[PDB]
Amino acid sequence: SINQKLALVIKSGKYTLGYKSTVKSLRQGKSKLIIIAANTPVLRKSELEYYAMLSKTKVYYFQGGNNELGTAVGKLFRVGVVSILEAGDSDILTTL
Amino acid sequence: AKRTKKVGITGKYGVRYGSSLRRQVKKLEIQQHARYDCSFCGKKTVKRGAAGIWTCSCCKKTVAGGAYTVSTAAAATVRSTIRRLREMVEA
Amino acid sequence: SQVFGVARIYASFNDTFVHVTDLSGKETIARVTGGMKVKADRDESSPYAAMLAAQDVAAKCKEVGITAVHVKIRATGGTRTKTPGPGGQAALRALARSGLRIGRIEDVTPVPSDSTRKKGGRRGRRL
Amino acid sequence: MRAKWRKKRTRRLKRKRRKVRARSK
Amino acid sequence: VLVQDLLHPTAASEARKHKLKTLVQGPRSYFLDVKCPGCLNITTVFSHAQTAVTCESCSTILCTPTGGKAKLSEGTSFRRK
Amino acid sequence: GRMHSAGKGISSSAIPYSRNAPAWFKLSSESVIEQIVKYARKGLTPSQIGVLLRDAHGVTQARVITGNKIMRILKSNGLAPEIPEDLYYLIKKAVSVRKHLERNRKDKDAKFRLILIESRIHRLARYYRTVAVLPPNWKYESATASALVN
Amino acid sequence: PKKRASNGRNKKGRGHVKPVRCVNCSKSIPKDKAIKRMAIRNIVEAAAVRDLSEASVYPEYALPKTYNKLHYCVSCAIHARIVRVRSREDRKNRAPP
Amino acid sequence: AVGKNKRLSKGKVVDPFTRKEWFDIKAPSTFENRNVGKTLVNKSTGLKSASDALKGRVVEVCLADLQGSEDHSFRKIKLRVDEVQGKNLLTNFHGMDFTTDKLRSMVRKWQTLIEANVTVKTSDDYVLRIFAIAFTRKQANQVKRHSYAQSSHIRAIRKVISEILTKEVQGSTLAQLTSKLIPEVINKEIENATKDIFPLQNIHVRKVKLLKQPKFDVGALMALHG
RNA sequence: GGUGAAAUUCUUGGAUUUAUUGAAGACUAACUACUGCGAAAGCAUUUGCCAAGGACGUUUUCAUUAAUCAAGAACGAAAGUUAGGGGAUCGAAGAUGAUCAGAUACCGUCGUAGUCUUAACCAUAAACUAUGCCGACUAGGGAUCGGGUGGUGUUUUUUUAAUGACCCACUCGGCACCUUACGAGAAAUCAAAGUCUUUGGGUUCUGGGGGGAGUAUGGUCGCAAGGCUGAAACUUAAAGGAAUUG
Ligand SMILES: [Mg+2]
Ligand SMILES: [Mg+2]
Ligand SMILES: [Mg+2]
Ligand SMILES: [Mg+2]
Ligand SMILES: [Mg+2]
Ligand SMILES: [Mg+2]
Ligand SMILES: [Mg+2]
Ligand SMILES: [Mg+2]
Ligand SMILES: [Mg+2]
Ligand SMILES: [Mg+2]
Ligand SMILES: [Mg+2]
Ligand SMILES: [Mg+2]
Ligand SMILES: [Mg+2]
Ligand SMILES: [Mg+2]
Ligand SMILES: [Mg+2]
Ligand SMILES: [Mg+2]
Ligand SMILES: [Zn+2]
Repeated sequence: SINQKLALVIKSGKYTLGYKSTVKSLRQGKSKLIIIAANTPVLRKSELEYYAMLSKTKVYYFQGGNNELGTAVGKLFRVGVVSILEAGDSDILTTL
Repeated sequence: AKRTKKVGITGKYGVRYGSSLRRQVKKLEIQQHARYDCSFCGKKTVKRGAAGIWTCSCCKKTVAGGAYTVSTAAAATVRSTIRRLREMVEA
Repeated sequence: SQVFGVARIYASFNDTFVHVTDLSGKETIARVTGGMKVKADRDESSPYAAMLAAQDVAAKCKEVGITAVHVKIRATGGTRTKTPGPGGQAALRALARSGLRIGRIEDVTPVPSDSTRKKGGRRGRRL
Repeated sequence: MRAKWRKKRTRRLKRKRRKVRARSK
Repeated sequence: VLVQDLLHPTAASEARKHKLKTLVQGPRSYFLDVKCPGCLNITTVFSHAQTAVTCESCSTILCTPTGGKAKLSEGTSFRRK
Repeated sequence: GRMHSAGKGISSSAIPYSRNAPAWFKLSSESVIEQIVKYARKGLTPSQIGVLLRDAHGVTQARVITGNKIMRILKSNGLAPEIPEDLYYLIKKAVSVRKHLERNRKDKDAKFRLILIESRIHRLARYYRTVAVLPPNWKYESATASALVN
Repeated sequence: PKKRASNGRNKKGRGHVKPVRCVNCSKSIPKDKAIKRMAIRNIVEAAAVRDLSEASVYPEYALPKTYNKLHYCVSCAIHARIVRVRSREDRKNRAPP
Repeated sequence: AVGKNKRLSKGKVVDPFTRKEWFDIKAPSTFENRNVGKTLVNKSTGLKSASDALKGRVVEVCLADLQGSEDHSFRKIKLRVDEVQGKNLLTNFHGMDFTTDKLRSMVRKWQTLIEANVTVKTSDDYVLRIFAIAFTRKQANQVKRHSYAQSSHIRAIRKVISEILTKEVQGSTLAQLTSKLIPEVINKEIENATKDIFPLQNIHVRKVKLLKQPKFDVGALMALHG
């Protein structure tokens, strides 16, 4: 699955959470990948997609709402999108 | 403390109006007042406005749903049926 | 060189069925039953009555012009006994000896795939 | 008699006794 | 039988019988020394691996786990140890 | 006995009679102790520690190869987990199954097995509490189960 | 006292066997308890066979068969001259004819 | 029971065969025979136009009739008539089926039966539903007296059968498939595909049932009757 | 049409029937056997998804963490109850036809509730193997299911290899069965119902002649039907088990 990959990301590499932080990171291009929750507002999703294509960064559409995305990334609150700074030890960048 | 044994919310009706009726009204009022999921904004922030309305204080969207619940069994079945027919016809 | 029909012999209990049809089946011919040839209400399945029916239907088929026939023997079917009535074999013999031509005998009693419910109750018809 | 009918009769009798008792209290 | 020695029964019977029920219990496993095809790298492998152990030199494959004894790779030379 | 079942199956190791006497391995002890701690820093449990020592290397069993046992060594080097591995795995089992129930309302069989799991959890909790390896007043609860796992 | 080692059925390790229905008296009965029979008979007869053969196109055509499965209640099977009885020790016999 | 009618009328003679005439029936090309039989219908009056009532009639015929050999004794095929051309109605394929007696002989206990189905789509935009049936062997040198399966091999075999039917029907239109099943080349291919898993004798396929029909297309229909 | 036989009932307004179409709900045949799984009640069409389990293999880990259990809990056939849906077939009540002296019953034909599902209840059965659970020992036989080991063994793939399916040999754990009885019992019978006057492996539960009676009463659960707990007065010399001859 993918969730254990994200767990490896959390324990090993570097990341960031939340819309403001992710757009900030993507602004200087420190991001390698972004993951977007399903139920996010479509306007916001499209804007993030446009930023991604502008910065040549990969995007992955999670199969679920922000709530369980929060559980997958192993925090307690809900998260809209996540940005992967350094994979650290994960294969997410290489695969998919 | 468990203020009352089983009358629960309908304790406001005293000793009138009949046992079975009061029970049934309990069973409906619980749903009629509880929360649900603003699946759009993804949290527990919806209330009934009037018959069939449901409003999410977050995200400001109001969803027309069952008279006492966000969605009825008939609504679920018909939505599934529509989805099925659409896929089958386009394919 | 030959002209066929469809026999569709139905050998039920407490009666007997004989009627020849067009190969397409929509055009039926010479419908003769055990009851229409007897007044016993005991014999509407009897081999003798079936033999009478077979001879009569054979004559009718001969005059309408059909020479040979394809046999579909069929029992009560559905959820019921699925065993043919006594008269059916006698009727088939009688029609064979009556002069007609025969080919491609088969069995078409209807069997269900684990049907809904037999009548009779849990404890069955008792007597 | 058959025990099923015994218990049936006794159950009916219990119901009768219960209601005739409740008639006064 | 009514008379027979339990102290020195036949090794044929011993190998015949189950491992836990011998006169003194003992494992029926062993070790292997295997040469990875190509790179020599003689490796020590348990009989019933439960894991797909593979050579450090070239990590192609050595043995695949199975319900019984581990199933070794095709081109391999192994020695009972 | 299969304390929560009717099984009687037996399937387990039968270590050889020779206790401290392989006397046919070149590998010295420290080699394997630092190998173990090398694995441990990667976060492996003593079960697969022993498994990999048994497969990748020639190691009959740590208790004879070394002078002690794996968890003894981990405790000595200060890498002991806060809760024993078996109990940790059990609590994982419980959280997974209960999370399964949340969607599966009618799986009464799953509900059933939940009681068995939580029961063995409680009994092991009792044992560890009375051997003074868990803090007395230590209590397992469904609410804190998911967080206490990880 | 117990009459039968199997109690007159073939249930060992099951508990419930999803009964079936008598062909003759339509009574319900569990499958293992049934007195199941197989009827394999040719379609026409051994008497009319000569007649149909001599009056059959495609000489020696097929003479196809018939296969029915038969289920009876205990009382139907007994009154149908099927398995009438056997003596006390003879009951133990298992082999068919 | 001739005198049992106490009332024959809820409220209270002509010979019907003289108004009836014969019509010949014709098979398509993909059989060595073409003549089928003869059918009866009333006079095609100005109101009925008997061709209309005969537009969608159905018949059933043995394949041993279509190819002479009694080897295809059972092998039923049902045909829908579709075009009438001067007392010589033309027909088109409507279904293959197996016979009761043979198939209910095929089943004997002390073996495993396996069944599978598929709902493939043809190149002719036909929707065809196909059933497959199998019985194992007790091999030679076998001593055990029932020789059943293991219910996971059954899963593998049914998967393989499904995808084989899908592949062997897709791409093909209809007539090539008919000319496959008359010599049952797919029936032959099955045990080639499954032998390494389990014996599985008697891999006769089953009846096949059409589900959906495209436009009529008189042109290719007549091309069949060439 | 239906039986033994009739009969109620459908038919010229075309019954019974034949063919092509369509809908509805129920079920999961035949394969299905002294075979599988589950604590039990129970579970048989496909595919996918979610989690669970035994046995096997193990030179891995903990170290005695266990056995049975008052008090206390989970599940718990069908029938029955509440509120919707569904409501084909069958089908307590009921309607009707037939036998009989009578027949409110068996036999015929229809026919509400129910029979399916959802959300709650209800906790009972010959819930039977009428045999509590754990551990040890004591006679053979073949067969079978799942895992495992050995075999130049057969079959086929690509003769061939790995396979897979087979055959032989061994082993572990299952459902059983066959022969005998040292042994047990009153016997029927039993490899456990044995290892008990030569009377002691651990532990829970139940019974003390038959009726009165699972009644009265009192608590307690349930809306109810009812469940759980549960007497006495009085009466009686027999009821009962297994086998034998009639
Ligand atoms: Mg226990
Ligand atoms: Mg044991
Ligand atoms: Mg008796
Ligand atoms: Mg039972
Ligand atoms: Mg009509
Ligand atoms: Mg089936
Ligand atoms: Mg099976
Ligand atoms: Mg205990
Ligand atoms: Mg009881
Ligand atoms: Mg014991
Ligand atoms: Mg085995
Ligand atoms: Mg076994
Ligand atoms: Mg067993
Ligand atoms: Mg006493
Ligand atoms: Mg007493
Ligand atoms: Mg007696
Ligand atoms: Zn909102």
